[PDB]
Amino acid sequence: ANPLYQKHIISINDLSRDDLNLVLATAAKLKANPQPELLKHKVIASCFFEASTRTRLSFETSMHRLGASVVGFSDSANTSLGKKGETLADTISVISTYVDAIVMRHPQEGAARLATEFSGNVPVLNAGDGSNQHPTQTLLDLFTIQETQGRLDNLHVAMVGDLKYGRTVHSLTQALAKFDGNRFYFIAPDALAMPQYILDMLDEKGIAWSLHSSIEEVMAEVDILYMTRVQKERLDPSEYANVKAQFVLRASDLHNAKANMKVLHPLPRVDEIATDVDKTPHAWYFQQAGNGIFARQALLALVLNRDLVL
Amino acid sequence: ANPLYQKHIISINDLSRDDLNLVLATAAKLKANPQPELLKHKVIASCFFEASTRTRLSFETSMHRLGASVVGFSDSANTSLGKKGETLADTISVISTYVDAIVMRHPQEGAARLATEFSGNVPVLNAGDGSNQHPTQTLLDLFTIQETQGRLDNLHVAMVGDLKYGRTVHSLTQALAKFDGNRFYFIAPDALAMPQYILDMLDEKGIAWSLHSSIEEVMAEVDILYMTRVQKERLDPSEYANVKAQFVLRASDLHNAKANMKVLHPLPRVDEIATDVDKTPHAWYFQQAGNGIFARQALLALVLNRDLVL
Amino acid sequence: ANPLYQKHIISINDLSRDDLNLVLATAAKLKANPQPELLKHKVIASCFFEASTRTRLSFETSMHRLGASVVGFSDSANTSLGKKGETLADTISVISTYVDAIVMRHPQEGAARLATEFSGNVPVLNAGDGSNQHPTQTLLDLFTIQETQGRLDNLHVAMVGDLKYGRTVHSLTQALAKFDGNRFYFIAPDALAMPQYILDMLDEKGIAWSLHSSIEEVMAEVDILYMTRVQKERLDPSEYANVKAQFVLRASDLHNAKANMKVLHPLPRVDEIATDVDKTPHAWYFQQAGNGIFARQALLALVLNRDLVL
Amino acid sequence: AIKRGTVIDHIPAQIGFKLLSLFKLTETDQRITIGLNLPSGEMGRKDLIKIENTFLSEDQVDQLALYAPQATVNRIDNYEVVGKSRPSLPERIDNVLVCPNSNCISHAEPVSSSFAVRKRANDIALKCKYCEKEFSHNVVLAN
Amino acid sequence: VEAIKRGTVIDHIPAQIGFKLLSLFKLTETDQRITIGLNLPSGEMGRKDLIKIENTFLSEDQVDQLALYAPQATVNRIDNYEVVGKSRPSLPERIDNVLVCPNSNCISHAEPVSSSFAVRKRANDIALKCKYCEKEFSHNVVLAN
Ligand SMILES: Nc1ccn([C@@H]2O[C@H](COP(=O)(O)OP(=O)(O)OP(=O)(O)O)[C@@H](O)[C@H]2O)c(=O)n1
Ligand SMILES: Nc1ccn([C@@H]2O[C@H](COP(=O)(O)OP(=O)(O)OP(=O)(O)O)[C@@H](O)[C@H]2O)c(=O)n1
Ligand SMILES: O=C(O)C[C@H](NC(=O)CP(=O)(O)O)C(=O)O
Ligand SMILES: O=C(O)C[C@H](NC(=O)CP(=O)(O)O)C(=O)O
Ligand SMILES: O=C(O)C[C@H](NC(=O)CP(=O)(O)O)C(=O)O
Ligand SMILES: [Zn+2]
Ligand SMILES: [Zn+2]
Repeated sequence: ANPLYQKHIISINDLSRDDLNLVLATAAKLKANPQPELLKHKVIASCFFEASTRTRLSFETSMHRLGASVVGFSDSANTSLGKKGETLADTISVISTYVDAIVMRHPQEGAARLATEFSGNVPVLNAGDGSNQHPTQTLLDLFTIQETQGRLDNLHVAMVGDLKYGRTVHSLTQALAKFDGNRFYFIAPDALAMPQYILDMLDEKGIAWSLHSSIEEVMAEVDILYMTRVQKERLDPSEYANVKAQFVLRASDLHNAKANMKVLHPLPRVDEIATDVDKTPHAWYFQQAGNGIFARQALLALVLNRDLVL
Repeated sequence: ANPLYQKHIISINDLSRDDLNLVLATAAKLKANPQPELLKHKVIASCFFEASTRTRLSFETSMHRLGASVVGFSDSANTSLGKKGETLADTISVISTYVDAIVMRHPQEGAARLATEFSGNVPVLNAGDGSNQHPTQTLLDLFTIQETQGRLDNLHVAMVGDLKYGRTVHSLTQALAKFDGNRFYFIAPDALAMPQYILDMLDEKGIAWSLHSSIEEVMAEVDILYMTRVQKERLDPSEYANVKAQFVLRASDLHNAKANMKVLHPLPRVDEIATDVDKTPHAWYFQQAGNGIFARQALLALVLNRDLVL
Repeated sequence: ANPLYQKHIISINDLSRDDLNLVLATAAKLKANPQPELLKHKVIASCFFEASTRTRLSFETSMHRLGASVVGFSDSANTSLGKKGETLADTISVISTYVDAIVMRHPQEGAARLATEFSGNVPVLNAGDGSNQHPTQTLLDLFTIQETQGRLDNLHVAMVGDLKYGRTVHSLTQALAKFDGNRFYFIAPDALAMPQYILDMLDEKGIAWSLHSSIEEVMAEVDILYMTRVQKERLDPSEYANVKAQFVLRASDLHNAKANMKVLHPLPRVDEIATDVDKTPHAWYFQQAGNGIFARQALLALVLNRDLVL
Repeated sequence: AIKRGTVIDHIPAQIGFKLLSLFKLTETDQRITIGLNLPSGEMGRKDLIKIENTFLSEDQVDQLALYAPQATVNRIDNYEVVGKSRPSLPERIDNVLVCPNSNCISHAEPVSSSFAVRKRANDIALKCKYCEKEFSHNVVLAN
Repeated sequence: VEAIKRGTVIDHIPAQIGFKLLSLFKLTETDQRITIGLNLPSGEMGRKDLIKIENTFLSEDQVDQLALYAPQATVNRIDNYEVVGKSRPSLPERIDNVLVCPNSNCISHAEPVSSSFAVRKRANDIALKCKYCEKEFSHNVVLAN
């Protein structure tokens, strides 16, 4: 079996560089040569306990592109967890008797991990758990950085906005740290800084990083400017000073950007990226979102099909 | 045609022992030898006007396993019944021009029966109508009792909790009463007792039943302990003394249980079954839920495909 | 000084037979010969944290009939306790620097007693504290019984309805038990029975009481039929079966009543007393209400004046 | 044996450890010796607590009569028991207890709890100063 | 404090830690005879705590759980009055059950699972990473049940 066959995909911290590269190689192959019947006869649960547009719809689209069927819900309000008091554990215990894999997003950190403890032999794929991890975002992110930069090592990567609550940057930083020679710039309000457990991991690996108070400081050297939304639904009321985006990127801020530089954003954006950026050649967040199909097709294929695709 | 072809499945009271046995025989066959294209080219409505996890998701999974497509809704709020004032009758009148069968759950008793009066030649399958009937629960329940006990007659069956509002036990009691020599123990608060129309039916058939105030009273003789949730969403405020489960089953209460005894629960449970029961060999409610696939596959096959499966 | 001068009036339990007789005697005198300037230059706080019609308005009317001024609030929502998080302790600490007495009703038991701990030399009069005590209701009740019956001993007294949460009957029973040879009939739902501490008190004094499931059981014996409202704002949701009046007095139930029997009710009534009772000679709940004026004037006069001469 | 201090003897099994917590007895530098589940002539099993150079406060002695009625408090100086008695039951207990009436004002407000304790074989009764409700000490011990 | 025939003696416990060990690991929830000395003279530590639990034995794992509170304690295993085994706690890989994750939005608080943390040395303190939410904390702010 391929190394990812029947594996839970919960946290980037659980995966190796080899795993990440395997997903990307598989993504490239399926994009070049679709296999519309690869997951024929699979039925996969798509269980979203908090809001989503991109992650849920690209995941479901990917299931259909591979010929799998889909059941689930886009909110918990009309599940028996929503109305009859059922625990998440019992919810997973029954759903895992129906389906071949479970894709889940949940507002509490650790929900996907918990699900793995009740899902028996049914793989759980974390579409996001509170402010913790977002591994499939990282997979499509890596695919996009690779496509646009030609490599995943020796890159200058700035991450901007809400780093404390961004499950996206937690996962992406851990992932890029598994490659060699990448350098990080963290541009965040002090209250929403990158968590210490991430910084420690960088230190331990001898990876260079620094804090910056402006985007312009680093614009001239960045290969990837990864913008983020303030996760207002996760903030303590004590942190409401930071609801408004502190860093707004406009087309004019891109004067000294390298030619190769791409602006990424896991989306949705509020105002942290002005619409005038959209037409510039550095804007790549919609392209990034479209890459979710290839990354998520690849992951489902690898988890649910024992042989490597060709 | 098989006896169930194009039939409405509304109430166990409308079915015979032969019908029930036919569903179970068909369930066994499909479990042993899946037929992934049996309902190819069917489109089936899945219409849930109140909450569900198991019934809706297992029903939809069963449709996909047989190759049918699925349309519908998991709540009524964004139907034209929910926002524009449409009657249930007109809702069924239009949906029945689209699809090959309608699966419906509804908060008012009699909704499925009413739907049959507007659905023309489109079969209606009752996924639950208020506190009335739940025939597909009974089918999977029977399948589970059969699997674990080796038979459906001459069994000692205890039913515990909210018997007044449990559509599950209304249907299951009527069903088991169609087999020979079963004996019932009803363990319920007085305010939530098994309805008289069920008791009368037992009397008329000469079936033994008795009331009990504790689980321990009968533990030593039961083959099936069928636990239920208090249906708090159906209670009159006058009945709010009974919201909390009156009978809590724990692992230690199982000391004198027969070796063959299984604990069933249509689910979701609140606290009427303690989590410590889960690891005991008598716990079978998750296995029971998984049997919903086989029962519901069988029913769709029988209703929508004219020949018996092989 | 009179025995009640500058005393807190919190619980009937703290008052003696002589204390109660003194208020009644003073009340009789003020009714016969008004003292419009008795409390001139007094300012009295009327502080109601819970709804009221009779108790607040009769209290304030009483203050005006004696020539005192009134300040306070009928709702806590626009006080600093209501909007700024202020404790009750602090509220009393400041108000007691303004006024000569504090009349207070409050939704928790003990609130009045607590007030006495922060009110310094300013007397607190309990207009009702949760389901505990209602001393001034008992004062006007006693006054009314005395007026209609000519005595406060050797009576046959029935108390009907919500006795558990009826602060009215808690105070009244304790007061009547300080007199000789009274006999009690308690007619209440099991869930709303007279609390055990009241019963124990009656036992210690060798006072006869009994439970009855019907008014008719005792109609021929009673001198005072005291009806109560189900205290729905006090019920635990488990007790909601008792929201409706279990015992409903109608004009026709009085056919065998002693001629001089009076029907009392501290009010408001819902349905426990039908309007056809109002015209019978036995109805005395509005005259009872009226007597609140003379009882409350008496209490205010005795608390705020060393001696009265009349 | 100890030279000076207190030996709390004849404590019921499974109560000794609770006492250590509640009276914060181990929050000291004084030498302490504890026996749990010791054999006892009159009790079968007992707990035993020795604290050197230390005597129970008046509060703790009062609280002891509730938690461990038939326990024995020994006062000791120069290796001798100069005082031996079961703890005197008080008629009032403040601060430590919690009124089980959830609608009691004493939960929301900055006052000390207070109960009139009434020895009442079998269960000792506790009447709340505020709500005036009375409870078995079995129920009040659910703080 | 007096010798035992059979069981475990946890010796050389730092002062103010003995009671914490009894509370945290629920050592007194048993019918076996326990003997405890608190604030005993050591001449090696100055002051020490000492816990004796009869007819009761601790695995290497259970002994390791002690490492977070008494890393230089000695656990003596006793049979027929003889010390048949001495061991020192070594830092465990994980701490399960007894602690509570300080992240209020962690799934572990709402669901029927047992708490669990990965243990590591950071800057001469102990960092605890929750199995579920993956947030990491100084062991000081991770409260017990
Ligand atoms: N210098 C001392 C003297 C006595 N004790 C303890 O104090 C308790 C009671 O002392 P004592 O009256 O001498 O023993 P008993 O006669 O058994 O008292 P009782 O009848 O109450 O059991 C015993 O546990 C004993 O160990 C002590 O620790 N130090
Ligand atoms: N039957 C026994 C044997 C030993 N002990 C206790 O076990 C501990 C260690 O035993 P031992 O090796 O004999 O003493 P030490 O040589 O001092 O050990 P260490 O150097 O580790 O302190 C001491 O607290 C001793 O009181 C005991 O309670 N009962
Ligand atoms: O919400 C964000 O800002 C980033 C990230 N966004 C997404 O995954 C896109 P969506 O919520 O539409 O699926 C997330 O963590 O949910
Ligand atoms: O709700 C119950 O307790 C029993 C029964 N439960 C089910 O059918 C399972 P679900 O509501 O998840 O589909 C029902 O009547 O709806
Ligand atoms: O409310 C009752 O039924 C009895 C009693 N009623 C009154 O005191 C009359 P009011 O609430 O109108 O001042 C009370 O305890 O508040
Ligand atoms: Zn109280
Ligand atoms: Zn956590």
